[PDB]
Amino acid sequence: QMKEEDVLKFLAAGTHLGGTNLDFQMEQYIYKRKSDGIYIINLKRTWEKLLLAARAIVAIENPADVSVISSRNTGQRAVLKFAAATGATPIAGRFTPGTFTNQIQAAFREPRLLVVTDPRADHQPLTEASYVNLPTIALCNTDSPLRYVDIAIPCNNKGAHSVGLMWWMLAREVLRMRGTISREHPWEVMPDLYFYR
Repeated sequence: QMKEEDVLKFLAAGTHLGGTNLDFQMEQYIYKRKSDGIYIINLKRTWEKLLLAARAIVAIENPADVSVISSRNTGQRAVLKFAAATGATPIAGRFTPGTFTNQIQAAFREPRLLVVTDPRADHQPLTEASYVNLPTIALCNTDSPLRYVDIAIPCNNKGAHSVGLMWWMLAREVLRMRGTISREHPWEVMPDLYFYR
């Protein structure tokens, strides 16, 4: 159900490229390890989890109640573009500690869903999310900690092209599930708009 053209995009971006270390909860998503020690990510799992994540994001009735995060420069443009495209609320760059935990109101807590670029770099929002029972989604590399991640999308979340492509693909699938764009023909927005230079 993964399309040929998407496989080629993944390949060009190096999305299958993990690192030399493997978190025990990421073992289920890798395919093989090369002699240089690099773990190869199973892209069928990438695709399945992208769809699961898009489904969860689409179930949030007010689009602004999904927050999308990248502290790293690598994912900042991507999260801003994802947010523009889908109506999600971006936090690109610094996340001030207490943004989630310093809360007056018990009622109508927001965000209702958190999506982050890198559980290691974005540990603060993810840890705060666990304190306040905010469900989370993350792009996860082979050595990513999954402690605070509810839905892990296995991928190269280090390389600029792969990070940009992942956010672009998430956006495309969210828009497809909403019926905002065509489920059949290619999307007019190109991945390179999401890439950090």
